[PDB]
Amino acid sequence: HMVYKLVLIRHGESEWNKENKFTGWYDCGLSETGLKEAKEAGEILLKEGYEFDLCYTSFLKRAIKTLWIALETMDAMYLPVVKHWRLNERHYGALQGLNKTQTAEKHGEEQVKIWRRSYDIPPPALEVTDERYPGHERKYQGLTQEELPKTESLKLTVDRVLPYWNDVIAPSVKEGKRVLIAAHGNSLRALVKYLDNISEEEIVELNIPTGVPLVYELDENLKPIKHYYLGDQELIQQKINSV
Amino acid sequence: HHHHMVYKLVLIRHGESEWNKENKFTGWYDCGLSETGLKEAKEAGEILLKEGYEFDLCYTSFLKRAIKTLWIALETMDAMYLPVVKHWRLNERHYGALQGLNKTQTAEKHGEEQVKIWRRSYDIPPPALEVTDERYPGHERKYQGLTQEELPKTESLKLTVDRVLPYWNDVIAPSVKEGKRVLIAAHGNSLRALVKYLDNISEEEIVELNIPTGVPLVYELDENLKPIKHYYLGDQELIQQKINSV
Ligand SMILES: [Cl-]
Repeated sequence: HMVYKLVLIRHGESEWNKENKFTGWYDCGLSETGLKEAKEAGEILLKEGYEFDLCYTSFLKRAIKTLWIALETMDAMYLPVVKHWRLNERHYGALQGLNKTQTAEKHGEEQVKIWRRSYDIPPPALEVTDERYPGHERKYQGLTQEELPKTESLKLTVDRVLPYWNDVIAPSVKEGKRVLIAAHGNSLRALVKYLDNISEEEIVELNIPTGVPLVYELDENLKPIKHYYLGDQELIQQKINSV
Repeated sequence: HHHHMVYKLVLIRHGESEWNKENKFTGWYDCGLSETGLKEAKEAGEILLKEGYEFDLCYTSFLKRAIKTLWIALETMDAMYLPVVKHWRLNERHYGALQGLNKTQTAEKHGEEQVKIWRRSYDIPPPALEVTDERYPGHERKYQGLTQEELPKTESLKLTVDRVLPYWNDVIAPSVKEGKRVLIAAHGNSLRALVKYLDNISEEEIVELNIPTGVPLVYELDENLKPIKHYYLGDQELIQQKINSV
């Protein structure tokens, strides 16, 4: 029986996180803390003997830079990297760019909480003529109108991520390539919801810590055997339990 | 008669490396960029933005001084999402048993004249590594896909050309002909090999060609990938200053 190891990294604090703005597909960079966390994740992987053959990341520079920093730290900069929009963060619709506190003062704390934490209720949608509509970005020129999001719930993020796992990433894993994925909270949640068959009720409660390698050991059918976080388990638990 | 095409290919030689600063032969030794090399990569990105260049596909080597140059350029250009292909056939010329040795030390070991022959010849390679030497690339995980014939113990410019051009013909040239706007971030001798082929440059001429670091080099290629013209981007007087003082 085969065992494959898959490693996931959620990027750390972004510039817009620090500024208390909804981000979604807005393409902001990492903050100094996010940059520090990317290097920390690389150092942990190097200390623990992790070696990779192939890396995946999103089209968003906060995840791409996380991967590049990790690879530089691991002296693995020559490795093949595949970037794809299907690993993007959940799209935040017409909330993108807005201050979270002002948005809650305007529309109500509970309504914003629903937009943030519901499985299936999306934030308000963009119109295609909005400056923020992804169809205006050259990076999304290849997307059909059905693929370009105006807003996403976690449910819709799952529907977008899982085809990429099934058609592209999983075959690479089955080939024996040791894969590292650097991506985002909701797209990594989508992946682990599929792998561990997590209920809608449980997945909305799952908080993947930032800057912490998450390792899945998968059997010959890519069914999980076990998973674990790398690092100081006391510090990891604190990262998990903070919101 | 046939339909005219104009393809644009952009080449960037990486800037100063840490071992450049230390006056060491580098070759396939995988050293990083110096602070000046880091700055040059940003400057190249800025000029490409200023001059209106956008890209669809990037190639670089397995050596981090070139990869880092590409990554800095892409960050500067807000093009970090673009597909990147890295391949050892774009590596710098291998300098054999001189790698890591200081240039002044090497003049001691071998004499000024023999060193200049190895530096400036077309097909006289420097002393070769033994496979038991820690510097032999077979020891590196990154090269485990190479055959024994592919692992270099030393290279002349000729052997570098022999290694680069199959990659151009088999991989990069088809991408260019598909219409993908290609950016190549690489090294002095691997970019010499490409331009030797594109412009049909003699051995005598190609050894005198000094591509300036951090300066985008644009080739306009027609529908058959024959060059129409080429030019550097930036302040031409400053570029000539850099070329002249080298
Ligand atoms: Cl890359």
